[PDB]
Amino acid sequence: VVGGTEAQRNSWPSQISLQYRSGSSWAHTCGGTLIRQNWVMTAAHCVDRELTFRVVVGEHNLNQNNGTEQYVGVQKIVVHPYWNTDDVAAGYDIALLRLAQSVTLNSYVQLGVLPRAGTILANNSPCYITGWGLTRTNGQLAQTLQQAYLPTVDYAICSSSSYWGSTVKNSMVCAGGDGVRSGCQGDSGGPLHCLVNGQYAVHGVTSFVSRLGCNVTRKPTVFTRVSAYISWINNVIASN
Ligand SMILES: *[C@](=O)([C]([N]C(=O)[C]N1C(=O)C([N])=[C]N=C1C1=[C][C]=[C]S1)[C]([C])[C])C(F)(F)C(=O)[N][C][C]N1[C][C]O[C][C]1
Ligand code: NA
Repeated sequence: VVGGTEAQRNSWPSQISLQYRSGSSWAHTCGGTLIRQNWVMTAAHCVDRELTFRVVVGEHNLNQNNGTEQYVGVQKIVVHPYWNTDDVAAGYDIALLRLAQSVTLNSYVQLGVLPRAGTILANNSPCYITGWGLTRTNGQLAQTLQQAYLPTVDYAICSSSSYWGSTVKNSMVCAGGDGVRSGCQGDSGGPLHCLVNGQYAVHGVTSFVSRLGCNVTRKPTVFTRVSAYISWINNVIASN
């Protein structure tokens, strides 16, 4: 997250760290959202590689014992049928991961709340992106969970020439675009928490940024619109 501030320990308890094994250690590669005690929602492009993955919940500092983490293995990955590896711009960048075991909920570990199907947010709605990704374009990963205020940019403005044009579809939500704050490498798959009727609900799964850099004026961070996939999600959990 570029332009972020450190998040308090118990602010976004549905956030997870998706790690794969590298050598003898595991390395953070993407974020995610706990939606069931044994189901995580992330970006399809995070789990494309044939790697061994693990989910860490209750995580705050990546390289230090917080005394609140639970480490669970991933036993089933279900990527969206229409996802196309060579195609973040086509969409369907969503994947559900079945955990090997149910995690225990407490104040650092809670389920993120999902929006009703078809729910579209008004322009400039108040949202926060969270994650441990690069803090600067070409920089390094954050050690502690960072958060950044990222108001939405509706489809009309976002698909306009000066913004993303045709690269963005209606099954995606844009947030940010100020040149100061944004998602960045390592935040992929995490939540975009938006406040609707006094409650924060996860409206986007972090997908992509500009090839020029993370914080680019008029190139808001782009997320997969969770409300476009509510039936697919329930259909997967119901049959797995
Ligand atoms: C996300 O964190 C990342 N998303 C992408 O990079 C997706 N993407 C783009 O943003 C652009 N501009 C073009 N293509 C793509 C891709 C297509 C297929 C795979 S990526 C964020 C910018 C939201 C990530 F992709 F998952 C990623 O970068 N994760 C790796 C993080 N590493 C961890 C180790 O240290 C370096 C960063
Ligand atoms: Na930790």
